[PDB]
Amino acid sequence: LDTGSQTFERRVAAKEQGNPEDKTPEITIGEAIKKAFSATKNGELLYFNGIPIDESCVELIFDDNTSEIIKEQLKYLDDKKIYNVKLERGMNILIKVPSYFT
Amino acid sequence: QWEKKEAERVEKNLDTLEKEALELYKKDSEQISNYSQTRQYFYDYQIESNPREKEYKNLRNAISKNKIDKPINVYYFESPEKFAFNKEIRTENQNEISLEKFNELKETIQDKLFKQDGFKDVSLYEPGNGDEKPTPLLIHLKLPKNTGMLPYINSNDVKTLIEQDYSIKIDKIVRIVIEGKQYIKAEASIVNSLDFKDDVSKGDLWGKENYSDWSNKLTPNELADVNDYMRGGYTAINNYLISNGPLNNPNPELDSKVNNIENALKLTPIPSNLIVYRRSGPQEFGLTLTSPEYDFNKIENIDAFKEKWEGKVITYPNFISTSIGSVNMSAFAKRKIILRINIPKDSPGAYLSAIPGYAGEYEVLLNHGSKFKINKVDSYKDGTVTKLILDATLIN
Amino acid sequence: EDLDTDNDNIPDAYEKNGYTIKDSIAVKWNDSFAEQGYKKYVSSYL
Amino acid sequence: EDLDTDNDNIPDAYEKNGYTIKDSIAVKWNDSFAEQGYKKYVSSYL
Amino acid sequence: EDLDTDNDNIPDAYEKNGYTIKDSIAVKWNDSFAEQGYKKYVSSYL
Ligand SMILES: [Ca+2]
Ligand SMILES: [Ca+2]
Ligand SMILES: [Ca+2]
Repeated sequence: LDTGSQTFERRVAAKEQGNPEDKTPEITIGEAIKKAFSATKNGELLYFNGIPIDESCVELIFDDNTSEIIKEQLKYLDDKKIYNVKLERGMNILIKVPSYFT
Repeated sequence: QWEKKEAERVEKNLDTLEKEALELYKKDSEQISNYSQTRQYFYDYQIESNPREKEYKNLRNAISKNKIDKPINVYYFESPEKFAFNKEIRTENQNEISLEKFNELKETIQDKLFKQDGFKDVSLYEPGNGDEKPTPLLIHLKLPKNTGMLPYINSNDVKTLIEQDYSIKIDKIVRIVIEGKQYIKAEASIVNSLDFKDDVSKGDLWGKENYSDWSNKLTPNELADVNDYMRGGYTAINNYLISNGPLNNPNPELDSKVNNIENALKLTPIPSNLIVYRRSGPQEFGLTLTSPEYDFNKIENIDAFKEKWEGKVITYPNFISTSIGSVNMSAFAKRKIILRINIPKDSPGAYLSAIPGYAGEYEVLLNHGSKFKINKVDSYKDGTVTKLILDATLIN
Repeated sequence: EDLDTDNDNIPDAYEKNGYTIKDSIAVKWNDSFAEQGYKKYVSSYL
Repeated sequence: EDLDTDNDNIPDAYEKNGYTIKDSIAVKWNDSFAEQGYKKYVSSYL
Repeated sequence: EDLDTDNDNIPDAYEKNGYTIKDSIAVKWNDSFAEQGYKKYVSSYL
């Protein structure tokens, strides 16, 4: 997470794909972001220290592999929001907080 | 390396006799531990003139030289037989533990108290790779403050040698998986109690310290029936109570007798938890000296007595005159069963031998009709005879 | 029926269904005590 | 029976005829769970 | 047997209501001996 003045790096555990004996609980990108940054959730808004880090209020940057995985997975579900993808062990998500917002 | 150097440090700043004891322990811990378990049940001269005695003392006096300042968690393996589980949980080659055997071990160690004794080697961590895992049962205990724990080195590892003088209460057991094998992990607690195993000097000292002011607050009739109970009438009172009096033969004066001797015990209860002893004969367990079952050198006899009495609740209708000394006396040297009762706090009873003039030495009396639950039955060898010790407890 | 495969003081069902910590012992997650401030944890029971 | 010569908590018959691991425990291989994702292992029992 | 959760020789009730040390043993705080020089301590029982 890159606020503009300081950054915060986090590692969040994810389940291995081809493994039946991997019992790591499976969470979404929104839940992972809420857990990794201690964000507060009022109703539908996710807040860092004083900054809204909602999916619409920031810029999500990925690498080619993560962008691919997210693109393919968005096609198979309603409510096509990136904060509902399943965080498959190798994503490289970068939230960027915009300098000017309305 | 810190604990290594600390253990090697403690093992130099101690007596040379203690070094000799501990070094003998490093190889022959088997018979040393058996002796520390079964030493208290011999004669006085038998205990003192025994060769393995003194070094025990020495190593014992080493343990008490290193007390801990806060409760410490320790782990050690234990055989299920130590907790009156007379069958196998799982073969040492098997990997899984059945639900049935688990539930059985649960229901057989639910709310019992198992008194411990002797030396024990423990560790401060859960056993992992390379550690010796002999039994499928792992005990995780919490030793309290001021508990002697001597660290030592068996030339390759570090162990903690302690001496256990308490009773264990298993609370919860769980299935664990270590390195591909299933084990049972049990949580235990310490239930301390007063004990004077062989040094009956401390015993009767505390006894006449606490119950010297006992008899001087009694009515002359109750003191009279107490002292003619002491001086021979006890046999008649016992065979009157076990003769089914209050339902078959109502005897008014003997009922007054027994109610006055019973009320003469509920005036100043036992102030703490006591470990009391009593040798007894076969006539109380439906047996006699001429029966073949009394020959406890038979494995089948020990097994049948266990199956018939272990885990049961005996009920004694008469008064149970008992002793606070594990040492063998000549007045009852022929008896082979040793009942080891645990008496809780605020219990009815009294140490009647505080007033001199009694044949029974260091003798305590408690109310008649109080049941005893037998938690464990084990055995030892006095010379050539095999005598049984019965870890029991007062169940009110 | 209680069961701790990985031996980390949290039962299997609690790890795979949700738990929290109260007085240093893991307790099963009731949805009630979310307003007291407690959080719901999930983990690998293996 | 179950016998472990090399003392690695996998029985001899499993190592020589096939096994897998389920909940940290070795189990004899049944082909039915080849499609659930489990792999078949063989190793030296000595 | 009084309850000591954190295993630091001070019971829970004493830590959360007030205690003081006398002869190297924690005793429940009585306001009677505040003028004898003793102090009232509180701490976390966890
Ligand atoms: Ca667990
Ligand atoms: Ca093998
Ligand atoms: Ca405390």
